[PDB]
Amino acid sequence: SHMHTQVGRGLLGAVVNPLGEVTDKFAVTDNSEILYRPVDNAPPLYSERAAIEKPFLTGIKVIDSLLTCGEGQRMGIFASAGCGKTFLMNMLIEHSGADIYVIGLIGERGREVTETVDYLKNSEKKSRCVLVYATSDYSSVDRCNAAYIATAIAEFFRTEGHKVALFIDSLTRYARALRDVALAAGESPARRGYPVSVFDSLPRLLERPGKLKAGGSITAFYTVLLEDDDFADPLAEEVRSILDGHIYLSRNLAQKGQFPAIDSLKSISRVFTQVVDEKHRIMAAAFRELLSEIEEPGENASQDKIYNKISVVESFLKQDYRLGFTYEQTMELIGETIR
Ligand SMILES: [Mg+2]
Ligand SMILES: [Mg+2]
Ligand SMILES: [Mg+2]
Ligand SMILES: [Mg+2]
Ligand SMILES: [Mg+2]
Ligand SMILES: [Mg+2]
Ligand SMILES: [Mg+2]
Ligand SMILES: [Mg+2]
Ligand SMILES: [Mg+2]
Ligand SMILES: [Mg+2]
Ligand SMILES: [Mg+2]
Ligand SMILES: [Mg+2]
Ligand SMILES: [Mg+2]
Ligand SMILES: [Mg+2]
Ligand SMILES: [Mg+2]
Ligand SMILES: [Mg+2]
Ligand SMILES: [Mg+2]
Ligand SMILES: [Mg+2]
Repeated sequence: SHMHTQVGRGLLGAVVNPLGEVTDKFAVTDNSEILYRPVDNAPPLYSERAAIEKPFLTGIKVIDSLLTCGEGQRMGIFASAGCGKTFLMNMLIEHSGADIYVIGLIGERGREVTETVDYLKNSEKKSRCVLVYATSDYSSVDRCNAAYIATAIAEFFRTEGHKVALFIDSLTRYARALRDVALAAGESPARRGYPVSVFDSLPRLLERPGKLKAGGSITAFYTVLLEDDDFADPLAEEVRSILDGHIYLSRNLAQKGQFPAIDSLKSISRVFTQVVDEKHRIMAAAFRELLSEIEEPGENASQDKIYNKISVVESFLKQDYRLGFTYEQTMELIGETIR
C-alpha cells in the first residue's frame, strides 16, 4: 500500500512491525528524532546519483576478493532456504563497515524474527541497526510495506549523509504478497501466476538505492529463494536483470559444510571492474583459474602436492563466522595461494 511510516535516529535499536510501531529493542539510542515520511518515494533522479567507484567492504574473503561490492550497488543473494542464507547475512552485518543497517524480514515465521533480534542483541553493531519485519500471519499488504518501510527508513539516513546497508530478506516473499494484492484487486495472471503489475513495480522498489552526489549511499542486498527453475519462478530472471550482480549460495557446498557456501562460478559483481584496481582484477582472475584446475596427504605418497593446494584453496574460501578480514589481509592471503 501507499502509506507513511516513522523514520529518524530515534528508531536506531528498534524493531518495527508492518505498521510502524516499535514492538521491541535490541539497543537503546540517546537520540529521539522521529519524523513521519512517505513509504513509496521514487528513485533518485539520474542527475542526483553518484557513480559507483569505492568498494563496499564486507570482510568476507571470497566476496571482497572475487565479487567485490560497490558502495551503492544493489546485490542479489540467491539461496535455497535455511541457515546458509542467514549465516552469510550475519557476517555482512558483522564484518562490513557501514554506518547504519536497516534490515527488512518479510514473510518468515516468528522464530525467524526472534533469531535476528537475538543476533542483533549480541552484535557490537546493535546501536547502528534498525529492524523492520512482517511475519507470515500478517497480510499481503503488510508484507509489501515492510519492504517499503525498510527502504523508506534507509532513505532518511541517506539524505542525512550516512553510508547505509539495506537487507531485504526474501524479495520472493515481497513479490508474492505484492501479487496476492494484485489478484485480490482482480488482475489477470500474465507471467506464470503474476499480474503484469508486479514486474513494473519491481524496478521502482529496487532502484531506490544507492549512492548520491550529495553524499549518502544505500548499498542494498536482496534475497531470492531458489525453489524451482527459471521457467517456474519468473523472479530470478527478472531480479537478475535489475540488480548489479548476485551472490549464489550453493546447496552442494552447504551439504558439505563449506561456509560461506558461495559458488563463485555462479556469482558476479557487475561493478567489479569499476571498484577494484587492475592489480586486483588480475589476481582475482588468477584464483578463478586455479579453482577451475583443482577440479582436476592421507598421508605419505607425493600426491601430497595436490592435497596442500586444495587445502589452501579450501582454507581461503572457508571463513569462521566471528572473523572479519580487511582488504590487505584478503589480498595477501589470495596472493599466497597462486605462487
Ligand atoms: Mg501493498
Ligand atoms: Mg566499506
Ligand atoms: Mg570467505
Ligand atoms: Mg566487497
Ligand atoms: Mg542454495
Ligand atoms: Mg541451507
Ligand atoms: Mg539459506
Ligand atoms: Mg555468520
Ligand atoms: Mg551467524
Ligand atoms: Mg543477506
Ligand atoms: Mg535517500
Ligand atoms: Mg529497496
Ligand atoms: Mg552504502
Ligand atoms: Mg524466487
Ligand atoms: Mg526467472
Ligand atoms: Mg536497475
Ligand atoms: Mg545481477
Ligand atoms: Mg567469479
